[PDB]
Amino acid sequence: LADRFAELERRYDARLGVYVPATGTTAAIEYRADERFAFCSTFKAPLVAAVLHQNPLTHLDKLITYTSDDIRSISPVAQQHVQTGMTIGQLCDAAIRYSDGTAANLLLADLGGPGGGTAAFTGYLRSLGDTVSRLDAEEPELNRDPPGDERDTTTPHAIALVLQQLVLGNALPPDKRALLTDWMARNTTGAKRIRAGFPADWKVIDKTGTGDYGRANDIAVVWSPTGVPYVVAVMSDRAGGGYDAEPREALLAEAATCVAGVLALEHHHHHH
Repeated sequence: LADRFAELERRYDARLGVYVPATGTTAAIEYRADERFAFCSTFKAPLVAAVLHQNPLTHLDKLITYTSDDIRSISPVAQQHVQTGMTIGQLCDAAIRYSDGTAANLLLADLGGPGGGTAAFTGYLRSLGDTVSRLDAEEPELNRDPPGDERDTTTPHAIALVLQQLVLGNALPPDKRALLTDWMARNTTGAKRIRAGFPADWKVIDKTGTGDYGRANDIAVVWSPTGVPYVVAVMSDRAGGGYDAEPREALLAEAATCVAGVLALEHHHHHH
């Protein structure tokens, strides 16, 4: 499997990171799993969890008003609601399902105040036991750090273990967990990434990220046809093409297909 991942790297002129936690019946899949990769938009999923965790559900109804001046990144939903505002719930929906950058920046401000949202988001991760990941900038600046800069980075290992706690563990109470899970289930931006690697009878929920230097990520929770869950983090960059290097979604689809092939393949022994 490491040889297969390395061939993907060669063919796409890319660096690839993959983590699938071990289960009671499957070994971990790890490739560059402790190397740092930029979060890009993948942070927006645990950001929603942070806001959910810290507030009653009634906080979802709170209307947030903002201006055209706050729209400094790709914001499909915030541009449509600029004049009338968005509720915290609508911001969470957008941040996940449309990867809305303004929605994310507003959620950061909700969590930590104008100056404090990136620290506060980082602190949510620390509260989950993740000492590795860090967020230093808001959208769109967090997509732009050079290769090797530790700012705005996670690892496939760290982000998968965070997503595992949020969706499969007890980091969130059930009603809040269900909101997070449904927003990720109904994500619109991930058809060509992890989802493309799994058979249609597997449930996939995900959150993508894309950035400069050819960055393309996807983090997912999947469930087998009988409800057995796994977590899948795939991260990539193409730093050799420079700042405007083309991301390659098909690299993530291929890495996910490799993963799915292993997870779905059973091993009944023959009679002898």
